[PDB]
Amino acid sequence: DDYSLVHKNILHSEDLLKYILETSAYPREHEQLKGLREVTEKHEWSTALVPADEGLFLSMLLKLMNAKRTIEIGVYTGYSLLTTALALPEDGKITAIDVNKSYYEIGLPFIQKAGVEHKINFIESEALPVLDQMLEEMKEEDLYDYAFVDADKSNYANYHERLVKLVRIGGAILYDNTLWFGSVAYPEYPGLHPEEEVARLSFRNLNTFLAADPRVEISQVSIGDGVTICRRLY
Amino acid sequence: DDYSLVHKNILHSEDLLKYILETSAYPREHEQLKGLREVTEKHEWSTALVPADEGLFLSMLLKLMNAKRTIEIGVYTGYSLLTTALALPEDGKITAIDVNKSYYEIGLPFIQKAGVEHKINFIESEALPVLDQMLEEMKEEDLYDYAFVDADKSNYANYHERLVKLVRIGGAILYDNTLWFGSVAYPEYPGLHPEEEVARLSFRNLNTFLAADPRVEISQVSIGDGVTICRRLY
Ligand SMILES: Nc1ncnc2c1ncn2[C@@H]1O[C@H](CSCC[C@H](N)C(=O)O)[C@@H](O)[C@H]1O
Ligand SMILES: Nc1ncnc2c1ncn2[C@@H]1O[C@H](CSCC[C@H](N)C(=O)O)[C@@H](O)[C@H]1O
Ligand SMILES: Oc1ccc(CCNCc2ccc(O)c(O)c2)cc1
Ligand SMILES: [Mg+2]
Ligand SMILES: [Mg+2]
Repeated sequence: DDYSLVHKNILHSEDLLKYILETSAYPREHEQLKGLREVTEKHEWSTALVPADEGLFLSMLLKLMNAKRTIEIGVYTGYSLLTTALALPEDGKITAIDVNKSYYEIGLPFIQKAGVEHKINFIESEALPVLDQMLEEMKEEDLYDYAFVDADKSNYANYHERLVKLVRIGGAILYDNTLWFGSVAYPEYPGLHPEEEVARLSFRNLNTFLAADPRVEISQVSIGDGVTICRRLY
Repeated sequence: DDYSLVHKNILHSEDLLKYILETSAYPREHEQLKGLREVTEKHEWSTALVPADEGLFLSMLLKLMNAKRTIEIGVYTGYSLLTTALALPEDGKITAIDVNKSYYEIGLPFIQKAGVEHKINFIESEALPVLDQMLEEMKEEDLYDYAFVDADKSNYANYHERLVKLVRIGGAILYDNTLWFGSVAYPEYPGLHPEEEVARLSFRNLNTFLAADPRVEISQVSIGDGVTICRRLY
């Protein structure tokens, strides 16, 4: 491993995190989500995997807002993507974007056996070109209800400017890792990989920008590695 | 000096929580919410106050699900109540319940100055008798969209049995403090005040029960002191 923060928790002990997962997450986790998580935990990049308790939170948000059309930026093996597909109705639709389809192929068998692959349109590409072509093509009747952003960390602010125009008014945009293992809380943080430090500063700037952005109402939630929920106002 | 958990938090550092509050919560806090909070912080029971980052999270949930009729169990000085009243549409209605209206009159001037007191029907009573009386008069078209539970901790299970019938299908029930300062993570916990130990054992039982309850979907969110979101399935 080259990164420095992968094992740091934002809760005060591993025992508390394990209590949550063992008591409230794992018993509610779909069988195909469990299988996808177990394979992914063996992968070299398992650090980026969305945790099980955050997954149930994302699923709860989708259902309470009755989302039907979503976009997912940053798929990896597809844990949050499968979570989103399982939450949506039978005729829901998802646009999933990732640069590395081979990651998606790892979790695709579990997605298929869950019987929800028909809801997914997977696009193997960088997100910004796809988002720009979406804005050139999108009609007002096609705007998304929900957007989950979990890709290139230093590019969140760029995704934001596109997504505030691609989600409906009252729709939700969620940014993953906005607390970045807790390292955002200080002006400086020693011992980090160079691109770990770029992400840290990018999130510090992003969090300040989102709090002042009048186009949205926000809520930063200390779940997982930190999730910031945005709701488009106009 | 009499209760043991009051100086504990579930995040790994006070600095991270301060970062969240200062970066994301306080800049989005209504001026009357800021006033109610700052007078409450000088009250003897200020430890029971719903924090600012959790308050914005409740506000986000209410708007994303388009809540109109809500019920609030456990008001205290009214921070979460005022948060709810400011999040609902102008025609929103709240049933607020608390055994001690003296606490409520600490925050009522801020609720009035915010211009939202017209949304609130306050009932000075124990919660259970009111909920039982609601079960006899409730009409199917009068079910609540949303319920925030934050009263006597040892009675949450009794509240749940009423609320899964008073909240509409697809409505939300939120239980505050379900992580109880992290103390629920161990079967035995040392040196608590007898009432803190009763609440701890009550939350351990409630968390296990809710995870197995087929009437609801759940998400335990490690925000504040832990909030368990329930969604009624039938
Ligand atoms: N510019 C870019 N455009 C689209 N995807 C990108 C990208 N840069 C990196 N990514 C992808 O973003 C992913 C981040 S890991 C995301 C984890 C996933 N949300 C889960 O539920 O586990 C990686 O798979 C990486 O391939
Ligand atoms: N049996 C009961 N029925 C109704 N309220 C009760 C109760 N037992 C205790 N309470 C009330 O529940 C409250 C818990 S403190 C609640 C904090 C409040 N939700 C906030 O936003 O800050 C106390 O005010 C207490 O008076
Ligand atoms: O009967 C009790 C139970 C617990 C205590 C100590 C904890 N203080 C209460 C508290 C703390 C945080 C909250 O969010 C809340 O609703 C309430 C004291 C008397
Ligand atoms: Mg992530
Ligand atoms: Mg509470």
